[PDB]
Amino acid sequence: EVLITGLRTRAVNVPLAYPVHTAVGTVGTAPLVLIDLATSAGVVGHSYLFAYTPVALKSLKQLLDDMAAMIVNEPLAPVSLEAMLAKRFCLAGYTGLIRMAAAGIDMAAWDALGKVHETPLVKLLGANARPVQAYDSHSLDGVKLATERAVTAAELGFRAVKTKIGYPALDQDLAVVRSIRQAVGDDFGIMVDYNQSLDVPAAIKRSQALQQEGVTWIEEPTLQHDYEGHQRIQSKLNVPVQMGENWLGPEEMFKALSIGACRLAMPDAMKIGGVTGWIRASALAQQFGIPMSSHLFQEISAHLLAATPTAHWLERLDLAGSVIEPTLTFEGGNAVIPDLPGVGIIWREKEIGKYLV
Amino acid sequence: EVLITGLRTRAVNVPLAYPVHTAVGTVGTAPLVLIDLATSAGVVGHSYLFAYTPVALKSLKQLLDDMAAMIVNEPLAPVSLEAMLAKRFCLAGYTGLIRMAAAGIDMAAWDALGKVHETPLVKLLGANARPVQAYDSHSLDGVKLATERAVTAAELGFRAVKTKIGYPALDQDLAVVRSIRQAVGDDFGIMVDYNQSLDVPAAIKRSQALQQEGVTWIEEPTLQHDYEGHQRIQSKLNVPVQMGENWLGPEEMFKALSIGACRLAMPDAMKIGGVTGWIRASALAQQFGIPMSSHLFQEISAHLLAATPTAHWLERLDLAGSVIEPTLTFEGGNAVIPDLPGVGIIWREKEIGKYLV
Amino acid sequence: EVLITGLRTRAVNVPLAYPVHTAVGTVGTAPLVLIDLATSAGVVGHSYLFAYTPVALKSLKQLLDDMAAMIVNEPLAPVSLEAMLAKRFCLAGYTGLIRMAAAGIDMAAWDALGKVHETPLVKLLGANARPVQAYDSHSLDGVKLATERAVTAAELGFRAVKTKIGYPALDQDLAVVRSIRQAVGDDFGIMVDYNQSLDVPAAIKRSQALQQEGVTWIEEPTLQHDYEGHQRIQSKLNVPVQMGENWLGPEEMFKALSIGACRLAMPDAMKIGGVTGWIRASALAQQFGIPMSSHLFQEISAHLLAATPTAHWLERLDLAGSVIEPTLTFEGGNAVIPDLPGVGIIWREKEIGKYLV
Amino acid sequence: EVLITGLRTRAVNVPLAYPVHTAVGTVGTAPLVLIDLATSAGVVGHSYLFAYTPVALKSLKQLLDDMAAMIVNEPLAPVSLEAMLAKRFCLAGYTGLIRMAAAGIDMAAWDALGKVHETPLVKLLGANARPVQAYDSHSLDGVKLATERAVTAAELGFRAVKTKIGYPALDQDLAVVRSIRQAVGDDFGIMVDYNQSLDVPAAIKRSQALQQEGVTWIEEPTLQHDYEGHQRIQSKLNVPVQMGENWLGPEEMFKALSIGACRLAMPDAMKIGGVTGWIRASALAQQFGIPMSSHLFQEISAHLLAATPTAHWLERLDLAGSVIEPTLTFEGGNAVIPDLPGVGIIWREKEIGKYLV
Amino acid sequence: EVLITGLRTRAVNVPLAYPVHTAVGTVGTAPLVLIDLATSAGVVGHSYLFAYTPVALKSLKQLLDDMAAMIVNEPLAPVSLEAMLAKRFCLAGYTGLIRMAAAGIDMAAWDALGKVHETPLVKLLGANARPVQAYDSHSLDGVKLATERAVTAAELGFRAVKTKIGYPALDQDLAVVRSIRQAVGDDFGIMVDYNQSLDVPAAIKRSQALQQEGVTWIEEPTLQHDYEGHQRIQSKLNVPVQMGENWLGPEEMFKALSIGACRLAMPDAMKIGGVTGWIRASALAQQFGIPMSSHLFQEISAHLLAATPTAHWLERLDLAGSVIEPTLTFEGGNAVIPDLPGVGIIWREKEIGKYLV
Ligand SMILES: O=C(NO)c1ccccc1
Ligand SMILES: O=C(NO)c1ccccc1
Ligand SMILES: O=C(NO)c1ccccc1
Ligand SMILES: O=C(NO)c1ccccc1
Ligand SMILES: O=C(NO)c1ccccc1
Ligand SMILES: [Mg+2]
Ligand SMILES: [Mg+2]
Ligand SMILES: [Mg+2]
Ligand SMILES: [Mg+2]
Ligand SMILES: [Mg+2]
Repeated sequence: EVLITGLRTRAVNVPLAYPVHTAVGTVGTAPLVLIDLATSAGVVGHSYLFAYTPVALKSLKQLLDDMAAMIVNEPLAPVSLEAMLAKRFCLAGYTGLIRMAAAGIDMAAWDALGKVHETPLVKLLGANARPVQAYDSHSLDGVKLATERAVTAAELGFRAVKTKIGYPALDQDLAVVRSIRQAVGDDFGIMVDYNQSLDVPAAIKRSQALQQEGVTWIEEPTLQHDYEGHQRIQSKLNVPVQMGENWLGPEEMFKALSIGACRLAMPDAMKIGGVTGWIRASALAQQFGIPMSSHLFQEISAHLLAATPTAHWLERLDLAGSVIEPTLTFEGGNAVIPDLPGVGIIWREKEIGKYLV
Repeated sequence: EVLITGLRTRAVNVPLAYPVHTAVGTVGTAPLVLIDLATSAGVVGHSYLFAYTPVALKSLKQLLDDMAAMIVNEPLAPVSLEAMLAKRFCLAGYTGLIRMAAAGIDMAAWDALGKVHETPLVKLLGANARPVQAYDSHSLDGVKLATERAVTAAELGFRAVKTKIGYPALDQDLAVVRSIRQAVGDDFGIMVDYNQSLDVPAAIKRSQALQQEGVTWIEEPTLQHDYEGHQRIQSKLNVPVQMGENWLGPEEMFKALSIGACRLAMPDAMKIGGVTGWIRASALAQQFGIPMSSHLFQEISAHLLAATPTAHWLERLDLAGSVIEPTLTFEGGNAVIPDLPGVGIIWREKEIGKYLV
Repeated sequence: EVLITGLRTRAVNVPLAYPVHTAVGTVGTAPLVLIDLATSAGVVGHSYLFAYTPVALKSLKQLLDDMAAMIVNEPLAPVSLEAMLAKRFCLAGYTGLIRMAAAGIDMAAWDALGKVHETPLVKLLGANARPVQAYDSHSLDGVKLATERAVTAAELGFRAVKTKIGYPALDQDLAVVRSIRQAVGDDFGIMVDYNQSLDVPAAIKRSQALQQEGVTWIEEPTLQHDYEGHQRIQSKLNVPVQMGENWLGPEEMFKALSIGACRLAMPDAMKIGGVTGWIRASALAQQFGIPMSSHLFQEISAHLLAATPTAHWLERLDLAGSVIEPTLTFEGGNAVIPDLPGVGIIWREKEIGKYLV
Repeated sequence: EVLITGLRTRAVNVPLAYPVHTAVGTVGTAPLVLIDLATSAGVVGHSYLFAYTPVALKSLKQLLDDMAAMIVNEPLAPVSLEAMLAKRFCLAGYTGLIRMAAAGIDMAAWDALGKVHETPLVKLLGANARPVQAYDSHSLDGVKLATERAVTAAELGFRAVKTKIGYPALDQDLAVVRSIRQAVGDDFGIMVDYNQSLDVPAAIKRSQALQQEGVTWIEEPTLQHDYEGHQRIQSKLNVPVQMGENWLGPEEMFKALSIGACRLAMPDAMKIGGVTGWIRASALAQQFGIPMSSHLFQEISAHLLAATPTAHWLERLDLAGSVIEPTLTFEGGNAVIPDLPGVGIIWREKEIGKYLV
Repeated sequence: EVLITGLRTRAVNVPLAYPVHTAVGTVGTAPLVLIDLATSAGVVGHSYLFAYTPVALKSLKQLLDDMAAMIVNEPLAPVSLEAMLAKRFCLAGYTGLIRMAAAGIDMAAWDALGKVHETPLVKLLGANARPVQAYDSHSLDGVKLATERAVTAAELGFRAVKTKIGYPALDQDLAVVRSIRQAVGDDFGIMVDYNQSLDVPAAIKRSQALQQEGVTWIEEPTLQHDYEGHQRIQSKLNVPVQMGENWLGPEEMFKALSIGACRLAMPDAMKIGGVTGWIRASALAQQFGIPMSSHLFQEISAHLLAATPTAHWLERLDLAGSVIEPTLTFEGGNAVIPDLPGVGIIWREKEIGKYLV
């Protein structure tokens, strides 16, 4: 009886203060699709998608725009909507860009639904808002910049940072991780991220050396889809293997966890299938005894983690900061959910115009 | 910021038109605990619990009343509340009557939360109301009465019935199913329930005979906790083994499904952990590819099934009809969710006095 | 040193004589992306992609056009090109539409490489052209039309047909298969395809009924990604379960085969990763002892099957006949590779204008 | 021919010298249900139940009182009695409070049966009394108190102590364990108990550090029901993982041991199902090669361990000391079974009146 | 339409500068069968076989000569040819010398096919030529010679060497490996090869000691066919176990990898089944997440590795240097594919006459 009455998308390419250097390439800007889901209640649901590379940006927007025809005039009922989209894309493949588009809709629909009820999303999911510990997420920065960003993060109150590694030499990975340790002291988390850049034996070798340095976790040591390879790496480690950002739907998470690919999980609110997929993922993580963190989408992830029984860390990487009001705050390194209906995303309408593609 | 302000319980032992005869004993009356959860928003959540035997009835109500102090002044946030209860009871054992009590609180809290937002529970969960196919659930009734109840159910538009079996002789099981089949015809579901009465070999022998007869499923053939035994029974059958009414929390369901105990599941809204446990349960049934039905608690299960990705059947067994307004209805054998906020449970306050224990 | 010098795409929505009705919806038209890969040797590679639904069509073409910059001036070396694309897209997700796009490029590059050496693709792969047995692939056509199409296919020399099933009732599935069987006789293959429409228990029940009827294989009985569910279905059957058209890359095929999901495979030349993915796929089917058929893309699949150690059937479903010269022919039900360099795809340039989206 | 002729229960709330602080909450008093089972032989069987929290105390007593109706007038035959109770509670769930109540009956019935035959329980089970090594069981006490209690225990002749850990920081766990080591010297056991307070990766991390300190075992590192999680923790340890106090019946122990959850077991005489369940548990522990200790109930556990083929340690935590005569003694840290019929429990009738609820 | 028109073989016994001493015997000379495959295109395909021992040399040549009857007049289509040979030797056993003979034909046929198209083999397989890192492969040389050869290899630009170990005492293995380390410095690979000489426990013991020295891999620690034994050794190592040179066909590799025998692979271009088998092996190595190196046959292996998705190292052991022109070069320790059609093998016709048997 509340119906979806419009979908508007905007492709933006937002320059970042700190380009996200990885072992497999640099993300120099954030290509985002900003989503507005109009309703017959008058409120408008907001979400966004991260396209990773500009190469995928216009394709993802086009996809969403063409998907509008299947959602406009449907009830604002995110779970029913997700089931209908799964069905419609049964043949084409309910994964990749199609799944990402469906998730952006889902996240906007839940924001709208929080607005219909005039309640923060976390409360609509039946949980209380609580502060959620966050790590400041850096990149493949080299010793000088990694040291400078680590000092800044510690001054801001964060109790952990993540760096991206996978330099040509292991000694280079170690050099950056040790330099960070000098900047932050011994009572402080250092997560490390390989971004899929190693083969299994190289990952076992580099990971055991990193484990001697006392890192908090080792994230995507090898090809994301290779769950058996992850398991093989994990079998040789005391430190936990972390993955999940590339799981497309909870069904991919289920396969990973069923064979013991990792001891931590971090679904991406977009890839996992939005709020609807995330809640399913949290049910899996709970049964499999897996502490569950977030990947990007800090705005919605602060809500989702508060509803997550095995909630672990929130990834602070502010991809949408240039176009979204800073209503999400950080007190003593913990993300604090703003007291606003739905997700608490408010567009910076003047700023958006600068970045339109 | 809606708070819980009070808890009231009432223990009743309600007469049933048809005593529930099973192979392991008769439930001749319904021992229920009726729960009222008061809130600072002025709305009152309702739910009830089934104690199975009057022997457990006063103990269950006493437990609930002693739990009142731990929930009064807590936010009305059923997910956070469930985590607090899991923690408070982790030494004593968060299972059995304690888990049942926590579930009754959970179902009242979600009823209340629905009332806070003036919305049916199904919509609060992000799904659309839809009619849910229901089977009319009977008992170990003997040939004559089973056949009558089946005809009557067919006349009312039900497309399936369940009968409870496990007579002293397999011939008797078969004579009951055959007489039902002759009276309802070939295009009609007949589910059967052994209520845990057989050892594994007897279950294989009886179940293979029933499979030759055409039954819709075979339910709890052996001891409920014996998941491996169920798996052994299932391995000898084409017809699906059904279970789940006895799973206490989604963690028991997870263990049963992890080893292939059954091809169908039917969690009990109370034993699975209320709405909170049910939603986690539905995530599991989806990943494991298990069609998921309900057990008892028809009033809330109509809502819950509507939000369940692998929704199968609703069990129609009206344990609480003597004390609850008939707002749930059946059209062509399908449960129709009432257009009322929360669950649509309204006490028949005139009738409750008759049955107070 | 042959280089890629340009990429051109054209999106078309081509009418089909017979809409492809499936249990999960109808593909009434063929949304295709037609690909031209220009090279510094003056030859032009051709391939096409199938978008399944017009909803994905513009997005897919936009993605391809945005990929033009990353392949222009790269050597015409399809294997090296595929590794570069896997790497460029490893963050975004080398699956779904992105993987499909990479595959379309791959098939054009191999077409081009064949033209560079003036040799049919099959011979470039180190194999001899041989006739490949083909089944005529039909749809959820109802009794009358299915029987007509089967007779017609028999008259044309096909030794098998595939019909799509999953009618509301199992009786309907059986009535269609029976009427086909009476009309084509005992010595004739009837494949059936459920198009992911059944849950596991329904698939076991329906499949065991069809097996009693004599069918050649049972295809995608359940959700395509549910490899474990397929394994459960297969374990209850003598008749082979068939799948693979939805595997995105040989890595998905590897996971499905590793757990015994099916006894037959049919990769889709586009989804499996083009010629490069197909060849890897054929290595896997060989080791796992899986007879391997094709899905769609009949023009290139005739070449690919000829080089496939466990080659089984070619699927005849002419999605692109309206825009591609009929150089592939059928003699006594067998696909005959044209004596032309590369794939033997020649555009009907007069007809393409009619269907441009 | 000897019959049960009465059941009397008394709820008591007994203040403890040393409140049992755990990582998941404090047990400040012992809420017990004292049980007297009258017989036609005139002797009265004595046992008690531990309710863990006062919240559960009145519910458990009520449950027992209502259960009296099923046991009065039954033969005093604990094994037959247990089978009847299992049956009666088949539907309600023979676990949790119901199972605990059944176990209290069973323990009283075996005490009575020892009295009928004028023989210590251990001799009735067909074993000789032998001294059984005991550890003095402490709590989450901090460095000052842990040190003081450790010194006292060593002076009393105990050769091991247990402390409860799970402080906010690992360095705090280590600090307490090391301080204890200073108080007791190097030839002395220090067991440690996490009381379910850690997730799997935190447990692996903390446990490997504790293992470097030379602790005797690591008890319930994670959620008690999560056997797979325990196994995962155990797989990374040389030190044994200890659990079992929360197994409700030998059927829960069987599941744990079947998947290698732990290398030690310690059933709780109440939760395991009393004497009847304990003897079954000991048969399992023997076959699985698991040294079996006791949890609480030191009075009866001294008998049961003497009949246990893989008997390991007795937990000395004197919960019922204020209301039971000190007939169980300790010589050189070994529990010495008193020469008294049955269990050797004699009520302190004057003391009981002070603690009645 | 291009046909095989002749096969000529020449048995040669070529003295080596450095006899290949192994723990199981010395290879003092290289017994090779040089192969020329004449075609109707006029070009002649070249390959060679390594017979290992002179004892096998004349038998292998005779075998090839008798096999000529099945290939002459067949199309030059290596994949079709391989399938025909597999069939013809179905009964006799398509393994050992027979398989090796088939592989020599296959390698010559692909060389010829590269020549027909006037293109380097690597380009015919659809890949670009790239430099491939090579290690200089030494033998069971003792400290003096191992040191001298290690210095030479480092001067030549190689970044790794392999030595063969399995001396009577472990201290001798360690002495040679440490002496090599002194000669090459710390930033340099030392692979070690046991040539099947140890039993599983001896291999675990020696391997853990070698692992402390920092060797790059441990190759064939035990009997080549004992995959389960390899797995057992691998289970106790962080350093990777390397094997594969003795896999006869990709079907043997598949079995090894299916049970986790090793974390690295190195097929032998001859034993694996030539180019046709190698491409299949590379598809397996990719799916199993196994970095794949080469064994001997450096001329063709430089091509094959460039087409190998998980390409690791090229083994530089120049067995055929005395009879093949040095068109393969090494720049900074990387093998550089010559710009010549096919494999780039050109006979030293004057040199061959000196070594004929
Ligand atoms: O792997 C990543 N994050 O954890 C990542 C990758 C690209 C951009 C931002 C983050
Ligand atoms: O097994 C049962 N139902 O499916 C059942 C048992 C007791 C009372 C009501 C129902
Ligand atoms: O399932 C299928 N084929 O086998 C199919 C589906 C859609 C269009 C064409 C074919
Ligand atoms: O975990 C425990 N003991 O080993 C425990 C818990 C509560 C009270 C007494 C003991
Ligand atoms: O094991 C070997 N190489 O890696 C080997 C064996 C004999 C001759 C040459 C090499
Ligand atoms: Mg990451
Ligand atoms: Mg039942
Ligand atoms: Mg199909
Ligand atoms: Mg304990
Ligand atoms: Mg070797």
